Amino acid sequence: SHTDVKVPDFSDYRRAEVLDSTKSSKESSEARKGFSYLVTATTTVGVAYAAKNVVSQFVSSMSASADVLAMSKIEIKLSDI
Amino acid sequence: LVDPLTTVREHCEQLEKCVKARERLELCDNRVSSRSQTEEDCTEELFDFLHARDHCVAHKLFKNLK
Amino acid sequence: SDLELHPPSYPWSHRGLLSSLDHTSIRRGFQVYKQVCSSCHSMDYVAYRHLVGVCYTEEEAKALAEEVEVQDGPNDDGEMFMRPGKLSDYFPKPYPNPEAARAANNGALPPDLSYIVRARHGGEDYVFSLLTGYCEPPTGVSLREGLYFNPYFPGQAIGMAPPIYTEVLEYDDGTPATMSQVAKDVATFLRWASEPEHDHRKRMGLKMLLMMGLLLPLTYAMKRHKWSVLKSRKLAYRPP
Amino acid sequence: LSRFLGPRYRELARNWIPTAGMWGTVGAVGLVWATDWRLILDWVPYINGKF
Amino acid sequence: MTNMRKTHPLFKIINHSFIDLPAPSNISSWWNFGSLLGVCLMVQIITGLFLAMHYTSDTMTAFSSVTHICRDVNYGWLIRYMHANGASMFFICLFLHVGRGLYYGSYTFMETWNIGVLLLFAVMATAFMGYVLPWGQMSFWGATVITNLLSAIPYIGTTLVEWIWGGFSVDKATLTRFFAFHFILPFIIAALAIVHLLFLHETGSNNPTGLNSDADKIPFHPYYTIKDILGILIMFLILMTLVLFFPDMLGDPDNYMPANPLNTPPHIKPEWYFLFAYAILRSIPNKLGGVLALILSILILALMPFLHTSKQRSLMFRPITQILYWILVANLLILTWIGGQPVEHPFIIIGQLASISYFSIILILMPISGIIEDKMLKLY
Amino acid sequence: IWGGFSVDKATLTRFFAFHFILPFIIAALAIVHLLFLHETGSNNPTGLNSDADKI
Amino acid sequence: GREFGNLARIRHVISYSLSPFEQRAFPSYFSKGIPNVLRRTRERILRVAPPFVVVYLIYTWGNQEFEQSKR
Amino acid sequence: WLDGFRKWYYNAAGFNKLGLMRDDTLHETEDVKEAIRRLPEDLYNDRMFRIKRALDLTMRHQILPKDQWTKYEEDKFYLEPYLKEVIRERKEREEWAKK
Amino acid sequence: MVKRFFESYHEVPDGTQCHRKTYITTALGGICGIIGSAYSVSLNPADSTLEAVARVGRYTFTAAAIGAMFGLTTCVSAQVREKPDDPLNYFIGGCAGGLTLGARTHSYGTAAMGCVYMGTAAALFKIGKLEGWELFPTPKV
Amino acid sequence: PTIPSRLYSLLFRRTSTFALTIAVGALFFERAFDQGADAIYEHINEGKLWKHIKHKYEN
Ligand code: HEC
Ligand code: HEM
Ligand code: HEM
Repeated sequence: SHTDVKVPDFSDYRRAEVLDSTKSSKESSEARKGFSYLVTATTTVGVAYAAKNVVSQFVSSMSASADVLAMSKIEIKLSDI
Repeated sequence: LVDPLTTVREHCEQLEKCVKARERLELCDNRVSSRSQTEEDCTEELFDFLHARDHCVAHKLFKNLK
Repeated sequence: SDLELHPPSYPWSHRGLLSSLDHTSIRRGFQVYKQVCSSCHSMDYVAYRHLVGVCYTEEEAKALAEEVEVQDGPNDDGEMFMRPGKLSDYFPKPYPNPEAARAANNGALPPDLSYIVRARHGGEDYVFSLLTGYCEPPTGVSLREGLYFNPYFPGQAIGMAPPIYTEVLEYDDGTPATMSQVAKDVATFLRWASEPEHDHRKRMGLKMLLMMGLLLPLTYAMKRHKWSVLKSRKLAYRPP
Repeated sequence: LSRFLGPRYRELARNWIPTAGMWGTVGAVGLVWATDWRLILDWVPYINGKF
Repeated sequence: MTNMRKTHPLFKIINHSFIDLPAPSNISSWWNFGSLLGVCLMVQIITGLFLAMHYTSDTMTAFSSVTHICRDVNYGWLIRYMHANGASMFFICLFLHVGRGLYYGSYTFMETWNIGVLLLFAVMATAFMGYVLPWGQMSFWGATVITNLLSAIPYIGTTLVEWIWGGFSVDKATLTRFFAFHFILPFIIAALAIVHLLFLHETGSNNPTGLNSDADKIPFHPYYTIKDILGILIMFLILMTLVLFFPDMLGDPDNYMPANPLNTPPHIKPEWYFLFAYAILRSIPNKLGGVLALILSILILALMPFLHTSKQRSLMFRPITQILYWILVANLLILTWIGGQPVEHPFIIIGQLASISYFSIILILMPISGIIEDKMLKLY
Repeated sequence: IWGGFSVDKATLTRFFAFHFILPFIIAALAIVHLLFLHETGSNNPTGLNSDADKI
Repeated sequence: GREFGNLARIRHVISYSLSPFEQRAFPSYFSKGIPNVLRRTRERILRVAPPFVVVYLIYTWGNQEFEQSKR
Repeated sequence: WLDGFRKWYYNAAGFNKLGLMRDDTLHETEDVKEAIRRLPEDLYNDRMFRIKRALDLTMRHQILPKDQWTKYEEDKFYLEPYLKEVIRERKEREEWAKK
Repeated sequence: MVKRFFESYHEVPDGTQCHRKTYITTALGGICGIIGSAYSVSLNPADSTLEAVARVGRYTFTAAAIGAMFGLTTCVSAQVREKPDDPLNYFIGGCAGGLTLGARTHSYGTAAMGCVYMGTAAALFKIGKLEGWELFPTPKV
Repeated sequence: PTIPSRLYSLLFRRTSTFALTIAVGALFFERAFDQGADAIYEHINEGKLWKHIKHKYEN
């Protein structure tokens, strides 16, 4: 027929707060979304720390070299004159 | 006037493989002393003796050798 | 004598994957390099600027720079005049030409000491064992005039003296100046002159290793979280 | 290959012999004119002298 | 009111190529290597941007400019060793991409494969032609050996090698020539990769199983961009392990002297992605046969569209064609070791036997292997 | 953008690298210039939607 | 692979899929993963393994035979 | 012995473990795609179900258990009376093109 | 010449020359499989000549694979440890030969028992060659 | 309610607050990772870096 089909058991795949069918959802959906979004935020803060690091390495590479910073600094006034 | 690191001499008087390399090296020394105007020499046996000597004083004597 | 000897894996202070060099031994190696090896060998790509931040203070590096009279140009009347060195100039070449270096060292060129450890296979263990390998030659091996035998140089004929022994320098840091200590000090100093980025390199490697250890299972969990729809996708087939 | 070998394809290849051979001489004469070969340009009497 | 990713035309081609491209769901980690080659080409381009800003191209101070980058330029050592080990990362991703292409039945994407081997020729040319540019003894003598082996052809050989040299040997015009070529070539490699993606997107991607994947399709976003990010993070793990821990391990230590034409290294050796090329060139005793074996060795995997005698597409359901493919990559590893070894009896007979067996696998034994697959599975 | 206290060697090599790389950015921008042109069509001197008379 | 709607003409096939947020991200990662890696390596280690030990035998043969011949 | 070697080759090919018979793992050429147009509808439907289930199984990198593997004696050669007709029609078309 | 061929195993020390070593123990496993399959044919007769030749080929191939995997893993452990006078280098090879035995007879418990028994047999063989008192002694008292 | 449930109910629901917490975590995490990794790098290398010798051998 048309309602012969039932969705099978996902009990070997379901997360630990949504195993029970006697309890309802929207009581641990905040936790089960906030865990994966904490993983999303900490993955994105790893990507953001790498992006704030490597672009700063490249910007300090476009900045002045140690030979030029050693050459341009020597305004030694002395005490001879 | 201080002494150098004599753990090369301590290794080669403590280990059997170093005096085996020493005895085959002096056998080749007597061979090239008996044979005059020869092309063979003691280079490969002194190479193996130096390799065993420096490998042991690198890998098992490290309390002063860096 | 076309065979070359591989140097043994010496247990250095920086041979480990996360251990930097001994900066005190870098200072000792620069001191005994300036004593005995800098009068013949010529390095060029290192300077007195690079010693500060690693082994010396700025006043100590200025006092090391001012003791050498290096050549600049030109004098205002139109000639060449001498000045004391500063931190900006590079190292004093003791031979002004490579052909003058070969004519002073009998036809043997002293190579560029700034890149020896990266330049040679085996690393600084070769540079330690070449200086500590000055043994007597075996019989059946005869050499030239003024030429001494090493087992570590390819070709088995160095163009050198036996340059270091016990009491080369009255050593200012209090360590005894034996030959293995002096050769270890110039080997880690030439490793520093070859790779001055060793401390920052393994520091950035530590940041990278802790960052990938705290980032890669999160990215793997994000791949599994965005792919767990397909991992839990079960099909069916119901024809009528 | 096996479908391309036949009497009709041999007759089509015979029909396409002179224009493809003339295009091959076009490519050869153009390669000679582009590279200026000293063996070949010294045989043409209009460029006989030194160029 | 309207969708921007199907209305705006740059966003339309970005959405069609990147967002909801119909891709098969069953592709493995070996399918990530094409986008890994794209981001590795982009990181080679951006490290070359930040590397050529302090690089002076002339033989008096090319090596002095390289040491000025590695010492006096702030974070210049990271850029130069990241560029060299990212060339190594680029070639190991290219070798795993072409191993996936030889494995998983994707010979038959014919124009994709032909513009791929044109791209592979350009990548190898720009890799050697940028390996000259540090101007060491090994780089100069490798330039002399590789360009001198192109002089084996009569009547065009010495004209070609003074054309590619600008003199009797490698000199200042040769180094500035190779630096201009090393600038211009990866951008035409990137445009060739863009039209390689266009020739892919004509007919979609393929599965590991060699089947028509039109029944089961997932969008590329967000199912494959997070696998792209995971592949990018593991590729950056191995690349940053290569730059920050073992910088000269995959490189040659003999390059780090100043270049001198008056002496020769005791064995002359090109880079690790050119070692099988140098072993195939060293296998043939005739020099013209060696350079013809070079060109035929790079070009002979473009004949693999024409060497598909089997009615099954992939090698997933071909068990002794898998045996011949793994003995092909074993021959490639033996070729890499033989090219790393110098020219001595008996490395030459091992290189000769391994090059003969590699050409017998890529030409003879694998089409008759596909014939005996379809004979053992009763197709005819 | 100077790389130092004045215009110098690093400024000249950096401007060499930028001057080499920027026409390929101009070529890719010309490709997307053609791509944004080819859906909206091309103008005429009369200034009309001229889809009836097209060659 | 032209577009995402006119590709196939399939019929009578039903696909159930759960959420990313209603299920575990690592569902039995060890007890169903290490038998799966063991089954995949059991399927392909007899095809990927003996060419590489031929490579290692040729490598040790070449190194010890070159060091024997260079005496 | 030849049937035992063919069954060992069927086990070593791997698509009996994965859920496909002999005629699903064909290269989709123009002859095979003409036969794809020329199957009946039920055979086409469970063939594309078997290809979709095989793509699901090689996405999950796992196979079915041994009780529901496609046996060599349970293999049917459904595409072969269509593919042989397409091959002989293409052969007579190329012979008429040679004529 | 068979015994002079088979005594090339011992005068070359472990850690070097793995190809000749695995050829000697592959030939030893093939000879022991030939005599074990001859005993299996003369104990249980096959129903066909094709079944008997498949039985002797299968037993010779499995015992040659046991000997080849034993000597290959013994020399691979000798390469990775560089200890030629070590019975653990024969323990790993005997366990790999027993695992090859149990993989060929398709039972993991038999693989574990073959690992334990063939590993202690190879360890007793290498340590009996190390001390030197013979398995087959001359009568001396 | 647990701590990711309160974090989603007050903090992770809005995407701008999500990016705000990502950037605030970057601002704290740069200094925290620099301090922790420099503490690890000078804990495993006592007496070898310049910071353990500049306090006593600078003059
Ligand atoms: C007489 C001047 C002189 C002195 C003093 C000297 N060297 Fe040398 N050195 C040379 C020459 C000349 C060569 C190369 C030719 C040869 O092999 O004889 C050389 C070779 C070397 C090499 C080998 C590089 C290679 O590529 O093989 C190293 C390393 C080296 N010296 C370091 C040192 C160190 C460290 C010292 C200080 C203990 C030192 N040298 C003392 C002149 C000198
Ligand atoms: C080095 C630059 C290269 C880049 C950037 C590149 C890029 C890509 C991309 C993006 C894909 C699609 C995979 C995906 O996104 O999931 C792909 C697939 C493909 N590429 Fe490349 N490719 C490169 C080199 C090559 C070469 C040299 C060849 C020829 C041997 C080649 C042949 C193929 C083939 C046949 C496919 C289709 C099969 C598959 O998806 O794996 N590619 N490439
Ligand atoms: C268009 C982008 C690129 C630019 C501008 C560029 C620029 C440079 C420059 C200036 C150098 C010399 C500095 C040095 O010694 O490392 C160099 C070296 C090199 N490049 Fe590139 N490059 C580019 C892309 C690539 C690519 C795609 C590859 C890989 C095939 C590559 C491989 C190399 C190699 C192997 C070296 C030598 C590294 C060494 O020995 O130091 N480059 N490149």
